Amino acid sequence: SQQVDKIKASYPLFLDQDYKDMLAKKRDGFEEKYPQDKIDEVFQWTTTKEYQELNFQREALTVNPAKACQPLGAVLCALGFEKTMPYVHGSQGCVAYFRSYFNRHFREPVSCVSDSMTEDAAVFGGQQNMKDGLQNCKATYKPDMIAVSTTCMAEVIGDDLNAFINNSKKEGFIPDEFPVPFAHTPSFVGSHVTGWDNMFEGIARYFTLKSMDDKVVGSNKKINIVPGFETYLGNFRVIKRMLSEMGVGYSLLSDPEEVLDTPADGQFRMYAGGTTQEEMKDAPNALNTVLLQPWHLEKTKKFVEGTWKHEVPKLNIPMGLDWTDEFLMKVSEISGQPIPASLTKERGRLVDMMTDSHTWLHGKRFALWGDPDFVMGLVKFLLELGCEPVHILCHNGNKRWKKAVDAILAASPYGKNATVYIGKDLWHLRSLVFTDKPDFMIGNSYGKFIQRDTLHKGKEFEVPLIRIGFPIFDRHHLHRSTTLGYEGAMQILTTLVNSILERLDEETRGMQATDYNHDLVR
Amino acid sequence: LCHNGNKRWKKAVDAILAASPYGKNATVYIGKDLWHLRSLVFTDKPDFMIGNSYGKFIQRDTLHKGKEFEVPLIRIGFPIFDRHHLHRSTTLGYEGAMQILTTLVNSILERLDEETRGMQATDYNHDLVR
Amino acid sequence: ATIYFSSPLMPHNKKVQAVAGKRSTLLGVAQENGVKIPFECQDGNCGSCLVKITHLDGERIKGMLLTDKERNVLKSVGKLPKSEEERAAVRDLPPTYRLACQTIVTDEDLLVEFTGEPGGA
Amino acid sequence: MSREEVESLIQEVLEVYPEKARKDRNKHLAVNDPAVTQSKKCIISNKKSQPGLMTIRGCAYAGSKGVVWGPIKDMIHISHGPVGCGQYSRAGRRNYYIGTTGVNAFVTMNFTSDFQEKDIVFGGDKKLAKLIDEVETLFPLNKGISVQSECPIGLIGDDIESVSKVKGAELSKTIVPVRCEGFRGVSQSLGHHIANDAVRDWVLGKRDEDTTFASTPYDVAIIGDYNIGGDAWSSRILLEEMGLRCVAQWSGDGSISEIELTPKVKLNLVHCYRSMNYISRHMEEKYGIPWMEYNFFGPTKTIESLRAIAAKFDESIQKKCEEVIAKYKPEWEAVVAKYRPRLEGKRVMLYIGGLRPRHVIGAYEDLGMEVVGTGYEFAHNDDYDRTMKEMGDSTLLYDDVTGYEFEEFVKRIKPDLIGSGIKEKFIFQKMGIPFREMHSWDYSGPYHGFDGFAIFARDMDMTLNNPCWKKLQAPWE
Ligand code: ICS
Ligand code: CLF
Ligand code: SF4
Ligand code: FES
Ligand SMILES: [Fe+3]
Repeated sequence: SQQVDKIKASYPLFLDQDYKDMLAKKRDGFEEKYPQDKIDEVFQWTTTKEYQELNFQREALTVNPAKACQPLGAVLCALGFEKTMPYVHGSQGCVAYFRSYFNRHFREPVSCVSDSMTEDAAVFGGQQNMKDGLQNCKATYKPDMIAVSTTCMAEVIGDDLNAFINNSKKEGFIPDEFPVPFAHTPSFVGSHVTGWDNMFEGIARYFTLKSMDDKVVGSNKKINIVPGFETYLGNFRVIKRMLSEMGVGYSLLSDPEEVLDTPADGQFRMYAGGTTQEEMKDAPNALNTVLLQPWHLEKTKKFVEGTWKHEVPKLNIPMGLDWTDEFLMKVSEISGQPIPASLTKERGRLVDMMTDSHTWLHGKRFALWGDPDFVMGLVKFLLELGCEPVHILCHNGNKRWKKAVDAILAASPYGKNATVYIGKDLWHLRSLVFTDKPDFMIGNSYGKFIQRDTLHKGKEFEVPLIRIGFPIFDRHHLHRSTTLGYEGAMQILTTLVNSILERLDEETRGMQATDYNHDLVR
Repeated sequence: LCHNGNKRWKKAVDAILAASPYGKNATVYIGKDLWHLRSLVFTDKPDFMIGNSYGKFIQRDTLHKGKEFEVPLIRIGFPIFDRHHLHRSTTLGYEGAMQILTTLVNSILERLDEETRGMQATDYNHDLVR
Repeated sequence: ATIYFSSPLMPHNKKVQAVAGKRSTLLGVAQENGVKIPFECQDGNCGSCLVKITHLDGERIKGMLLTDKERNVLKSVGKLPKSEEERAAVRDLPPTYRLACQTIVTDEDLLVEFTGEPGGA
Repeated sequence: MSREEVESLIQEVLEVYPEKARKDRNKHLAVNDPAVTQSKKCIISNKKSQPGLMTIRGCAYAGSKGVVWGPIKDMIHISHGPVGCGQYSRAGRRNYYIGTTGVNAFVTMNFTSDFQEKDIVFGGDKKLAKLIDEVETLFPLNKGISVQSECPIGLIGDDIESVSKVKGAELSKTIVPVRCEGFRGVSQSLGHHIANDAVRDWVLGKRDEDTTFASTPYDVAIIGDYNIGGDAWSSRILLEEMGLRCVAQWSGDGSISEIELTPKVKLNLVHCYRSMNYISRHMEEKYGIPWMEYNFFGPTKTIESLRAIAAKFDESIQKKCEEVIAKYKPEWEAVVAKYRPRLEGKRVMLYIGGLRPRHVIGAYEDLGMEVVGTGYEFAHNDDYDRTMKEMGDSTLLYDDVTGYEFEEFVKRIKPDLIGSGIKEKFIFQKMGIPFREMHSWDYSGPYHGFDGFAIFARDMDMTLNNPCWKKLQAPWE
């Protein structure tokens, strides 16, 4: 029953006595449920250490992974160019899932098309599909560019994009001068960041391979910035602001900043902003190219070094204090522009906040996961705060990244109790946080379940989660936050310290039991 | 509630409340202190409180009555003592409205997540996407 | 999947075991077992691989997709009544006559009959 | 009204397409005429999507793993293949359930083989067997395993049926191989068909030789209800208050035991015809169980369906149905009296997957709204047969509508509300038009029964009558 004045949604409507009795009768009669004591015993068994060692002996099964397939990153990279349509050569379910994922994360429209290959393509290939799709997309949505990726189906079939696009151009489906860069992005190699790398390299090679004769390094006096797989608009904003406040002329390549943040003014803009084609054509003219996330832009680095003849700096991701300082110093060295006073004042403010919050941030144990560059930047920033990252997890990390992270940890006294895992999923992390309890977790929304599991053991075993990473579905407008640079460091610091204070306030609230530590001033 | 408000301010707020259909159940208090607000939130329970750090006690009081009666607090104002670097926030203009909206929606979502974290009891509403 | 190939050209019907859902079609299964179904194209438009497929286990009939190329070839051959087209379009049920080069083996027992002539008498 | 205007709008919209695309898409747009009994002469459905037109359809894996097999809680579903497919469908659908996740329930967890290059080149059958062993050791309380295959599984030629049989014989477990590769079929409908075939072939015929279960003449089984936000529970309380006994639930909050016990049911109550008509027809042909379609959207459809269901039993069930209707009448009368004046006369446009565009029409009309345009992504011609009568004259019908087509239709018609999925919500909210998610209930619900009708009316009033829609234009613009 419902009261018209107070209408209840599923929670707590399904907590009513009649619904409870219905569910109890259903479980008793038809579900054949295991006894509750047996379920509790199995849960306790899953908590223990022997379950952990049985867990880590897994080599064929993956439970709750943390990574996506390459065409997702390929679509994200394609979205960052002006009037560019992402076009995935394969099945339509891939595109539907990509659009749903990015829609749930950014809460903004995402445009992507596919040729919808079916059993006919499975038997006889999908060149006709590519021709018809290119013609239909150009006729209907009128893009200045079509950026083509592939699914696992097109990779297993062996459908080669070069011949298909050349035939579609030669047979008159699209004009011969229409720019159609492509990339092979198999979903069984690497992760979404590898797809972003492949797509960016494909576009760059499409525009800067046949015109190397008249390019001289440094003619336009600009610096190329490659952001990589970035899901925080604040990072694009902070990079643009930091380079603009210093007098460095830059050319940001593949920026989805404007298209993923469009105003609601009664009209829908299918395209907005993006890197302009003449910026891609003039890219080799720049003084140098700096990769913001070098650990997933390896192929792009190779192409830039070997064809553009740029000496790409060996820089880390501009996260934290030291790495942002190194980034600014390298940019100053390349461009010849000195550091302005505003950046120094911002750094001083960040150090002031660090010294203010060090008392609460000291000695806290974090288990974190995410992408390689983001994870290593977060680990460095945590070590800079006096925190102890006890469990470090990266599903799509290699052994060289593990070596680099271990070298970073060994250079600080706060990384003694730190272990790095590569190739492990979130079930491994659940086992780790159950057997070696940290103070907090740092990751995407998929950790919200792990916390739930910990709460089943007891309030004294619950490990709160902090939502930094991709994707965040259970919170609104967190994609506008900043992670890179000084202001990103301040935002992360504020989030961490306020989460610590919120946890302490929640624990010390019971009257006459723990509220003696419910201090007004913290 | 506004301890240092006057009669003209009360009239202005009543006028702004009458202009919108959502101000039907609104009452403006001037000269009242936080004990009056404690009584008001105990007898007419709202969903959330908005104010400075001094409200943290009121929430505690509500939690002593029961979890279902707890009124969580959102720290927007002066002074904030139990939180770090919140004085750097913005309140005026479009950016301030953006921050306030984000804070309110995220507080609501955290409360909902807390209310539905019980395994096999209320976790059926522990949605991944909200 | 158990497939029984039958033909007046074959002295005896053959029983073969096939992996269901393979990218290689019934034509791959026919070729690897030496069943001489006349294949005369590589784009699936000739229709010479026309066969009659009977699902021996009526309960274990698997829904499939009848592609437009197969439908058009079968109409050009004449082995496609309007009732079977409606059944395939609404209930996603395979027709009696199929093309071996475009037929994906399903997990059931099948009887495949061919006369050795190209589709269309 | 304005049927000629509707046809001219369709003709103008179809102008941008090339000749092939225009000719194909002309068959999929229609003007509704309620007197038509056969949709084949008016609209065409269940065809492939035109390449590069931004269709909203999914794949067979979405319709099989994500829709039918996923809600089953005590089984473990392995996304056989690369990692993305399981990741994007993880907990994206609100099929509610009761249980302790990770111990005896596994609805919101992602099991995958995580295929790599060597898996593609050499195969994953040995990897599949090893994975099954690891699942058995790590999750002892699971009551069954289903292996949902993705595109590379069928593309490289893996034999998962033989592996399933061998492992099920070895471990005495129910292992169900589902060949739901994405390229098979043009949409999720073939995924529904394949999932139903797998259920029939590997699960349903298990308790055939036993009779331990005590049957009752009032035994019904809910078919095609997936508990989206708790809809199945509201329907269940409505049915149990009538005196019937619900034995099975397909598949929201469903268990393997309920599926196996379904053949011992007197009557099948099919909510979603599109997804579970196959298994209902199989049950009627094999076990002789009659099945009937009902509607629990809004008070009018709920009352009509309740009376129709009661008509199939003795007079005690009819008297209990009348008692239930009398009990629940004042609640929905009060809901209507509260919310109808705010929503009366508004025009709504719909575009959902299957059987929801026609089912929710009665709920909208119970609050005075009228549907001016509806359509489906993957409904067949029988669904259009069913939905022609329920829609007013000279209204718009679309099948597999594209982004451009839907945008232009919405721009010309200018409806007061649009109910569709997540991939159009942010497109139509930036145009200043209220939007409702009709797949996930906008993270609200349930909408079934009177308890759901209250929430439905509240949600429509909340979204439609919101101040934010009055401020889309700046005052100085
Ligand atoms: S199963 Fe189908 S798309 Fe019938 S795949 Fe889809 S929970 Fe829709 S219109 Mo999501 S044929 Fe169910 C559906 Fe309808 S997932 Fe739900 S809302 S009533
Ligand atoms: S139609 Fe369906 S959802 Fe698509 S792939 Fe095919 S089974 Fe799967 Fe998953 S992994 Fe990524 S998204 Fe695809 S490209 Fe390879
Ligand atoms: S039936 Fe006649 S036309 Fe056809 S293949 Fe045989 S000989 Fe040629
Ligand atoms: S081989 Fe010619 S149609 Fe099959
Ligand atoms: Fe938005």
